Parts: sequence; structure tokens; C-alpha cells
Amino acid sequence: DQRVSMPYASKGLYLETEAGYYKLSGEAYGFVARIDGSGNFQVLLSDRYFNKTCGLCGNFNIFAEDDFMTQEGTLTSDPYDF
Amino acid sequence: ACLEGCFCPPGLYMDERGDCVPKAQCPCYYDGEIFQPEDIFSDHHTMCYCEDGFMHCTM
Ligand SMILES: *[C@@H]1O[C@H](CO)[C@@H](O)[C@H](O)[C@H]1NC(C)=O
Ligand SMILES: [Ca+2]
Repeated sequence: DQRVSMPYASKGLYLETEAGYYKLSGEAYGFVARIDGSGNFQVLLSDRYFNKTCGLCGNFNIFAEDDFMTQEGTLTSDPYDF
Repeated sequence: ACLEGCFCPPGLYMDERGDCVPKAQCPCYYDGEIFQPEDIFSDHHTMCYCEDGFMHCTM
């Protein structure tokens, strides 16, 4: 809840600005986030979590149809209740 | 038919406990079971929830 300044680098999380756009790197933990001026979240993530990370950006598999596996684990046809 | 008695305005629907309420906290009666207005609900194979009075089941 304490507002900090920027940039910021604690706990292996460099919180930087690149190309006038804000960045959050976690290369130890294998991810790089960022935002643009308008607001467009982006998440770069390694190959280490292939068929692991299940969430709102779906699994990191090859397929694209089966990447709605709910918090229970259920292939759903709706992109909404998921 | 068009009967006579004690009703309450259309925005309000009847609750079991004598008052009538909007459809926000109007429970569901799935399989007889009186579920509260927010009760996420599932066996292994189905998936079901009560939103505003209606019981939204899926599979
Ligand atoms: C992903 O992992 C699951 C659970 O272990 C396994 O059932 C499935 O075959 C794997 N799929 C791929 C593409 O490796
Ligand atoms: Ca996928």
C-alpha cells in the first residue's frame, strides 16, 4: 500500500520504462510484462511453462482450441464463463 | 386468471419469509434445494450456479 517512486528493482523484479513504455521484468522467474501509453497489457513468458501456466491467457501449448481449461479443469465452449 | 388479493409492485417478487424482494436476492429452488442468491455449485462432471433466481447449469 506504500506508493514508491519509479524505477524500482526489489526482489529480482526490475520495474523499468522502455521506449517510453513501462516494463516489469522477472527473468529469474521467467516473465516480462509491460504496458503502453493507451493501456494494453502484454506478457512475455519462457518455454519453461509449456503445458503449465493455466489461467486467463490460457496454457502454453501448441494447440489453440483446448486452451480453455478452467480452474477445475474443464474444456468449455464459452470464452466468457471461463 | 386475473385474480384478487395481496400482491406487491412488479419490481418486487415474493420471498418465503413474508416480505417480497427484488430479483437480486431471489433464491433458486433446484431439485427442491433452496440455494442462496450466490452459491457456486458443482459435482465432478457438471457445473452449476444460482444467479438471480434461475439455476444456470452447464456440463
Ligand atoms: C499436458 O499435461 C497433461 C497433464 O499432465 C497431459 O495430460 C497432457 O498430455 C500434456 N499435453 C502435452 C501437449 O504435453
Ligand atoms: Ca493454448
